[PDB]
Amino acid sequence: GSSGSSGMVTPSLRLVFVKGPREGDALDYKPGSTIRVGRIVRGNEIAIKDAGISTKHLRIESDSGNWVIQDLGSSNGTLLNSNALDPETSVNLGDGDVIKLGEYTSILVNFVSGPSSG
Repeated sequence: GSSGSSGMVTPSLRLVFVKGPREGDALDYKPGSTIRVGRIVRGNEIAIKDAGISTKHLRIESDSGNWVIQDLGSSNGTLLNSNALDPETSVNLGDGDVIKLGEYTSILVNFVSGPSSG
């Protein structure tokens, strides 16, 4: 069964589409949930039809109690705020991190901690 409360220290990953074809969209996921961002929905948490994005562009994952991004050697390269990510390198996501992938697709990283305010 198991039915309690439990206190999470990992903030939810909220990908806000600041730019791209989805510009104006936003998603939310739980901590420890890999978010494979690609072009085709097929086997992917998020799919963007910006062309610049490939089926298996990159994948998003967490590390224990943090968020990290990894560029699956995409055909172009991923940008973070103002730095090109690497395939053989993993960076830790933050609060207000802009992910510029594809051609003109930007994703904002927002850490949602707690129930929707209101």
